[PDB]
Amino acid sequence: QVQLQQSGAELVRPGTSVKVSCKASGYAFTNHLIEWVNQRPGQGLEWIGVINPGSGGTKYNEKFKGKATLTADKSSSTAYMQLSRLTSDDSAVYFCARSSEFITTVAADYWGQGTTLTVSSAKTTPPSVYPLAPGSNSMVTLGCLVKGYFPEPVTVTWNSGSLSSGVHTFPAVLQSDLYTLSSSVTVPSSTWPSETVTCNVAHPASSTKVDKKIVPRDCG
Amino acid sequence: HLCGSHLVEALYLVCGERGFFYTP
Amino acid sequence: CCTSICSLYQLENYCN
Amino acid sequence: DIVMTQSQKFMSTSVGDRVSITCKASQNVRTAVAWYQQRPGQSPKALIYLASNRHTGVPDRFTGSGSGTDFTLTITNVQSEDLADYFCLQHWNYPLTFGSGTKLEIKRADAAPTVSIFPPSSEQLTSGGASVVCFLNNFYPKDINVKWKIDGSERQNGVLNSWTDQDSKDSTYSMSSTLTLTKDEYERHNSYTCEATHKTSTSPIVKSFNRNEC
Repeated sequence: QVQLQQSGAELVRPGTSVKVSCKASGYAFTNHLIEWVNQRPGQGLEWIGVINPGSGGTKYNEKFKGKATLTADKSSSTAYMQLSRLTSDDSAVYFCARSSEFITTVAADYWGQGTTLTVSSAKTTPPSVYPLAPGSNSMVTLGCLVKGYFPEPVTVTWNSGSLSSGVHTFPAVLQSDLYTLSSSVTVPSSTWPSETVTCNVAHPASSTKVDKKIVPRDCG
Repeated sequence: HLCGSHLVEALYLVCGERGFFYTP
Repeated sequence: CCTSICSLYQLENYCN
Repeated sequence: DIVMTQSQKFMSTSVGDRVSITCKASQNVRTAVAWYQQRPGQSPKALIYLASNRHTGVPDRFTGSGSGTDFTLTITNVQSEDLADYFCLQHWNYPLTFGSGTKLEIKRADAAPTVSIFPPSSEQLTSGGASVVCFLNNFYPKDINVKWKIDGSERQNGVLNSWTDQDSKDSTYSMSSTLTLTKDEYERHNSYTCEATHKTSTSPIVKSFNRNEC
């Protein structure tokens, strides 16, 4: 069946080096060219380079010459990509993909699952969780601000899962090497403050689990 | 296959109806 | 074009 | 380097209609162009090879055409599982280059944003910082302007925006806008205003609070 299984995610500091694996199965490995492609958060795709695994020949995107080094181990049927001089601009998802034999008449017909690379000098930091209350016949919006944590991800649920429906958890943004996000929730007017809304924030990397009950803040 | 069958197929794709010659 | 990576463009130099 | 231009970064459609995604090469690339599909959270998957050939297993509603510079991927009778990103690529000469992508989205009736402003919490104020948050929720189409005013002056410094993709369930968009200040700058001002301008109305939606009333 054509199948490419990539190595696990990588979270390292700038200036270091990393080596990502891509194990092929289900075809004659030696002569099919293997491409490498990256995807930065929210962006499109950029081609890095290609390797002829049997011959060992390579061709590089000029932007990646001397940053990327592509190799192949015919024994294990594994392709390798090494990235040096890592900066935070290199944080991205890296894909290997199979193309046709010897030369690319068909490009990237099977893709590996991708490898996430995160390049950061920051250290594991738990999030500060702040309530977003609006004060007090339709529908009221509450929020949970999840600020200054590293690394991704956090998960926000509302009322230990009880609320699910009117939930927006926004994408995080990187401000000064730390991540921030907010999660909105809309519950019936006769549910709040009448009853109880609590946000549950979990940040596994710091071993954190916090609940913030939303209390009114009648401004005016 | 070896190299030449794949090379000759690529030549056929690239050179369209203007043909090509090939001697190994 | 078999040990080294060629490009379909580089092959145009063999047509008619 | 060849540039592959997908002139349309977003395309709305209804299930069962016909869509045509263009891709123009910067120079002649013969028929060495490929089309890929990428669903959210997934690897790309190959669709069309050598400009017009379907890969094995890909449904027949997908059709690739073109030669020279103007290439096209036409989907007849678009289905819901077709909502995704589509990238062209050229492999005529190195480096291989991708188009910058077309996101295919479901069309729906216009919806104005529900705008909510929230003062920074006293929890955060005791840490020397003050984040003012504004939600702009459940609107359609995606385009929206957000403007903050502190004591009537347009404030652009300290504002970080965040957008969701189209909602799996009701097809709308959402947006948070967050003004992050030091406590001292925050307590230096009184009136904080979040202003949204969306096509559903000539008037901005205006939400505000006065700090001396919290």
